Amino acid sequence: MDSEPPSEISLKNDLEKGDVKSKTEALKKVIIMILNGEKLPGLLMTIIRFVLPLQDHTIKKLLLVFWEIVPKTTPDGRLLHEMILVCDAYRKDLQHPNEFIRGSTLRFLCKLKEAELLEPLMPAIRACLEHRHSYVRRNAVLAIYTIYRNFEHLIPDAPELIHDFLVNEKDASCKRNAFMMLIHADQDRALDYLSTCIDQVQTFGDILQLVIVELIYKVCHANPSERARFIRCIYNLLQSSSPAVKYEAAGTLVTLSSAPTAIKAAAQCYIDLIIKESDNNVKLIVLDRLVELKEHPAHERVLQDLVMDILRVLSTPDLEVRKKTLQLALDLVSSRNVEELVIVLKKEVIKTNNVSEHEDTDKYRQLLVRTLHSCSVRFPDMAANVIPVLMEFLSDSNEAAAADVLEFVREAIQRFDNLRMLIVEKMLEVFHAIKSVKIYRGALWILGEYCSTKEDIQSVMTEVRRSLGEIPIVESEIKKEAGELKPEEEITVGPVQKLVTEMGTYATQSALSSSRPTKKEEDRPPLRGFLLDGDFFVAASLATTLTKIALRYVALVQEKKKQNSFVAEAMLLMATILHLGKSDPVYAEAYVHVNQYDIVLDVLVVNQTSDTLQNCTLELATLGDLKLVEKPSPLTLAPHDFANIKANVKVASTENGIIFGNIVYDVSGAASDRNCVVLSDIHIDIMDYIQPATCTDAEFRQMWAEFEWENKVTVNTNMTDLNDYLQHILKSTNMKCLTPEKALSGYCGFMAANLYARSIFGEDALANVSIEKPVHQGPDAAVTGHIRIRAKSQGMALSLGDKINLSQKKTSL
Amino acid sequence: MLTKFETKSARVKGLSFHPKRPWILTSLHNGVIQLWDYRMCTLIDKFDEHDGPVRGIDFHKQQPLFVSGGDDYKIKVWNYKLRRCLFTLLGHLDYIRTTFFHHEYPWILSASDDQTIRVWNWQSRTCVCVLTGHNHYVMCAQFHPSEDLVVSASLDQTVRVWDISGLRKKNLSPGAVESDVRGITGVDLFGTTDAVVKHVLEGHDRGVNWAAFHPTMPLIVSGADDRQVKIWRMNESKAWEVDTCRGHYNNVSCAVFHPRQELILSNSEDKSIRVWDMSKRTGVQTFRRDHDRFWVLAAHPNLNLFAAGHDGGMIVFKLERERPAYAVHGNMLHYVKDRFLRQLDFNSSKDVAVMQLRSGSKFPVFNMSYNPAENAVLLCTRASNLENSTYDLYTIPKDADSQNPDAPEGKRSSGLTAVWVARNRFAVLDRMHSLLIKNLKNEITKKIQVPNCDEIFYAGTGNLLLRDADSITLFDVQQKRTLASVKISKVKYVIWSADMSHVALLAKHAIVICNRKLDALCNIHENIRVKSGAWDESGVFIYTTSNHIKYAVTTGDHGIIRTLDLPIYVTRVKGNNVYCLDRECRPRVLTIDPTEFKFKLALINRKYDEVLHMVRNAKLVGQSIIAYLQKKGYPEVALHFVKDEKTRFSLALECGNIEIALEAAKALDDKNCWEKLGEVALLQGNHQIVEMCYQRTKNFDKLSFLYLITGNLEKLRKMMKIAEIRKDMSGHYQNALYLGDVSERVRILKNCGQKSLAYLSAATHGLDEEAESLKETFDPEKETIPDIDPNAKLLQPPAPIMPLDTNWPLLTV
Repeated sequence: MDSEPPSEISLKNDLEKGDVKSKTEALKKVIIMILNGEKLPGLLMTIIRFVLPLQDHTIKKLLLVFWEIVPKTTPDGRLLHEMILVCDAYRKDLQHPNEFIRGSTLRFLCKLKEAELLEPLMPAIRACLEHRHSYVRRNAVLAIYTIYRNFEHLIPDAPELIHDFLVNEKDASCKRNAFMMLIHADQDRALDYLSTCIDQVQTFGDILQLVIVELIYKVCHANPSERARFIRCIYNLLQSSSPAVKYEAAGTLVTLSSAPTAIKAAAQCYIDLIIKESDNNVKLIVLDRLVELKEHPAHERVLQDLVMDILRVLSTPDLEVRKKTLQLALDLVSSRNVEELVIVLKKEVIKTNNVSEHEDTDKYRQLLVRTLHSCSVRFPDMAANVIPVLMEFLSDSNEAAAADVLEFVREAIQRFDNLRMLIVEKMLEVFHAIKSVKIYRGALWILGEYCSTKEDIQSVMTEVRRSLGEIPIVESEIKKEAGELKPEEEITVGPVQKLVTEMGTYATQSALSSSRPTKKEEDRPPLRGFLLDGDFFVAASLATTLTKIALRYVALVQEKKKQNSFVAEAMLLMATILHLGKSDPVYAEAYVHVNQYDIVLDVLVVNQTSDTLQNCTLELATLGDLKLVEKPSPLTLAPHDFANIKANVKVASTENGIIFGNIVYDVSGAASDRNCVVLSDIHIDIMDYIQPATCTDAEFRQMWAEFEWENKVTVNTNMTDLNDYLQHILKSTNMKCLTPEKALSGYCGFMAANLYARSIFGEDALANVSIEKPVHQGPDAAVTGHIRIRAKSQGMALSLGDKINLSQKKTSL
Repeated sequence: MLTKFETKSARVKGLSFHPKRPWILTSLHNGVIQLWDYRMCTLIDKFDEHDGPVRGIDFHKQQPLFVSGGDDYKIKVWNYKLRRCLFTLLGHLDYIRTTFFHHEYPWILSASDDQTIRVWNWQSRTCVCVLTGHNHYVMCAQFHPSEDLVVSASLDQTVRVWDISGLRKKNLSPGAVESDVRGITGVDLFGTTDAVVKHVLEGHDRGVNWAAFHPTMPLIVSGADDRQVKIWRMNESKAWEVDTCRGHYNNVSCAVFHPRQELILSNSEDKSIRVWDMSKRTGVQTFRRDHDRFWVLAAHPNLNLFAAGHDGGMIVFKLERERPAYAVHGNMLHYVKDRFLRQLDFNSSKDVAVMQLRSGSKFPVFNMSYNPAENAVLLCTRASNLENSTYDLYTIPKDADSQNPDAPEGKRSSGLTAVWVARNRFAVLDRMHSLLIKNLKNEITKKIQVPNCDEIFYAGTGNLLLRDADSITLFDVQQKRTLASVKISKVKYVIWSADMSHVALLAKHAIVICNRKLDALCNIHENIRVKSGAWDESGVFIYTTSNHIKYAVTTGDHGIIRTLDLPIYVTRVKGNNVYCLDRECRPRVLTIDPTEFKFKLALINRKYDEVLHMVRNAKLVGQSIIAYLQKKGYPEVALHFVKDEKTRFSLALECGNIEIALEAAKALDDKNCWEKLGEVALLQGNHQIVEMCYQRTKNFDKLSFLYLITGNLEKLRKMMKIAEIRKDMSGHYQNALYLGDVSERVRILKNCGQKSLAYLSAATHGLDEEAESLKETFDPEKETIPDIDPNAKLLQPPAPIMPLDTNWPLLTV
């Protein structure tokens, strides 16, 4: 009988039957239905009658079982007395020669904090005063303590009965087996006795002595219990810069992340931390101790650095461990992050050296070039390293492989003015075999800026200019680029001037030069030719032309703040980006009142009628996410009764199977068809059910992408900013205004709120409230705001859309 | 036709409509019976009462029960509230096809396929009667709304009308003493197979499977095994009244009358359900719903919906109206037609209804419209949207078609539509499907007029002649011109004040009440759109927005007057009463009370003495009397209710006299209140009151600070000691400075162990001896001269004021 709540009639029958097995099974079936929480008092006389005196342990044990989980509730066969049918003949049970029945009886009897059993539990310590097992003596210290807990904090429970009444706790210390139920409030002499016992311990018993009294002067003295306290005590005597090298903490710690890569990744972190405490700049974070595994002697054999190499990773162990490991290389050794990121990047970025680090997918290659290159932009020393490695990247000599390479290096030159003169000659080489945009773009920029340095350019450019591949974006990049630097410093059959001619043709003009350009018609609609066409005031010469622009870098460009940079090593970053970091007539009148922060729905129940409505009961219901914190409890609604009855309200619950409308309120009365009527007290909305939750800009952005929010409305009374009406109203449809999606200035400055919720509707809810408050001569519609809304199938989107207008209720009875 | 309900259950042999409530029972061939709340969508019960087909099903609503008959050969009675079998009885010896319940005593009738229908009395031991005649199966037994007679449809080619209180049927010749039944050729030929004959009816269509009545007619229609339906008079057994409806293709299981339409609805065991003309008695149209065969039919005796049972399940289907146009005059609701004929007026919480003569509608409603003075009703008839029909005007208090044909009142004339309009006796009509104006020449206008025409909009309903083709257009009195057009969001309704000059329109929050043309007088405060609400011409606006009728406002007061037990629409407010009718159109009325209204009419006119009487438990709530009256910043209302320890606290800061605060603060059992009121106290000016508070919040150090500022020296010392012990070094420390000598610090600091600080303080005052004590007890060296003096005079003249600022003067207003 797993859980069957109607079966009590059969149990009575089964409980006495003249067959002992049946009786045991019955009583067992009662236990299992109560434990789940089901019907049990009908049976009581039957249950109690067979078992009572006997020394036959199994039925007695079963009855003994049922007296610690419901004795108080059941009363057919027990009623209320001092020597109840729980203990009257269980004084026999306590005083049987078999330890088990006595012991069991003692154990339940003393366990209860019952006051209708207080006297019978007190000399119940007799059953276990003699200690036939470790179990008997432990059973005794726990039972005396449980007696002490049960209203006997004074002389009824404190001395000895004949050996224990609160003194097993003392005795246990010096006896062969220990266990101290003495944790609080008990004899001082036993506490003292436990200390002595630390030495003459029994190990289970030591965990009991130890919860009470901890800290040792020793190293130990033995056993897991003492050992477990000991690592706590050690952390005290050296708190300083974490544990560093984990103590006896290490054993539990592995299981704490049994799923399976995460342990190594964690372990790797600690091992890296431990090596050294470095400068602790941007991603140079290694704490713990400065010297404890050093770094870098030149006589150390086979050195520290061997372990450091693991941390430099491509994936060399698996991805979770990889992400931890790349950060960890950066963390022990660099200048900041820059130094060790360049080494690390050199390995990752595409080459002709190894083909286990090159790939023909263009974005990844490109990104890897940008990561290597960002290190230079960060720190100078890296410029010198980066440029020759970049030329190796080029040497791959696939159209695309060159292409990616050329694209970053060209950015580097914008930063690094006439420093990378050397690269230009390498960069031209792979520009001729071509099937893509990227190669043309980049090459034309290097060869263009670099012209003073070289003289090749008609020849290199011209094979490509009459070759094909994909050429949209090529136009833009060649347009600003081709002439640049020194007015007449090249010549192969086209000097720098031919280049300016070319540069202009490629931009949007027409001219025979480099055997004509591939295309002329520019990239995306805004860019066009014209700016540059106007430009080249002084023909490709460092002055105030293309050259200027080329040998200068747009805004601030420093660090790895992503200003001509990309922020570490490209593969590690994907993982970091991913991390969102999300945090019968009846009359009612009613108002909601709050006194001393108690929120209640006031209801007055009125019988305007002369007719009888007796049988009157009042209930507030649990609909779904609405709940009663206590229904109105008066038996009112009688002939010409006016009553004030208070129903307390909650807003947060779990969905019930009954209707999901406004608030259900139920009054009952006389009638047999409609004994229960549902009638209303004032408004509560569907919107309550939504649950508020919040987003950060990353979670908002991810969800924006994840599912559409095209749906918009413009809501009146969003004249005001985010903070005022809009927040308060948004709150009531369990929403909250978080992070921005705005871009403010002297022409821009709609207020933008990123909203989130996680509705109990199987959807989230998100929105952006844009408040069109004029920051221009031509506003949208002046003050008002357009709320762009969604939910996960946009079923709550709509709630956001209208619950940001207005919202107010009041009455004054 | 609209599908209200459709639940696939599999082959439903029996179907019955509850006459009390809008419920359906179905008995299935699968042996399951189900009771459905078809409007609510909630399964009431489900019983497998027999293995095989259960062919008959009935409601036994005399006490809240359902009755079923199955092929167990029994009529069983079942509880729908307790789900138990109330009683079981032996109907017959074969299939119970249909069962019917007597309302005389708990007698049950069962019709069987063993050729008898019997009635059995449970209450006693008796089987009271057996009604015999059939020679082949009584397929169905059906109640009329009177309980005296029943009809049975049997497949021996007859319909037998029975008496249930009678032995079989009940009749006796007054022209002879002999039995009505003749077994010989008389004026008709039949056998001897009855006790007597009251009415043997034709059923010839090779046996009639079912018979049923229209709720208000003696006429019955029967569907039979062939492919015809035959309509019979059961009240005379005429054969000059019986017409045959032809359309079906195979054995017609049933045919019953549609209560609410002038059509007869039939269903057959082919695959079609066919609808029949009830003024022509032949098939108007056939529908296939492709659930295959239909073995049962049902027409609602509560005139709700209509239902037919099929071999896949059953459907209850809808041919009814939703949201009808209406207006209330003084005690008369006038509404546009809905099910259950004409009803209205009276009740206030019951879903019962009762009749009064106030029918605005008494013929197909092309238009129903009130006079703006409310003295006539215009009902436009003979449908059409061509250019002509008829319009009949009725008098508003009690309505006939014509009142007298010899009197100006109740006349009729032609006009496609006619609808009343302002000037308060006028009407405007369409009689060419243009806007024509109507006069009669004095009194409420009844006579057709052809002058004046327009070329915009198209005739329909209204109350000011509403016409639509893209908007709701109000038309003028004596001008062809459009008076104005309204475009707004609606909840399917148009709400009139009661006078039909004015109109109320529903908007995004609540409703707005407006005058003639579109001019907004005010907006009803309430978050959501109300279902309906009406204004007693202006001022007292009463509305429904849920299940309760509450006043938006009366004289600036706000109240919920009372709740009803059903959702409802306000019919309008004309008089003190507000009258309501819902979708089904059951009435509720409510007297506008002097409950909530008097209380706040009184509080507004600053009467508190009046207001105490006014306080009743029909309007007490929690915050409109006992805590709403704690909402004046110069307490007035606040003074009156102050019973809550919080309201008392509040009251005190709003005056600025915190003498009451401390006590409320006390009774709020809280420290925070004492410190905050103490601060307010310092603000009224007096520091005695501040001290007491601040002392018990334990801000001895704030006090220490306050105290020279206040100019006490005695009190300042008390603070020093009781802050000494706390080691508040910006409490105990203060006071020594503040008195002319520093000695207080010296000891406190000694106890802190701050010997240095203690010496410096002491030494400077020239208490070098104490300074030395501190040095000697602790580490010496007192010689050192810090960035502050270590021995330069400290003396201050403490507080020149003789009366202190604990004794700050006050008068208090």
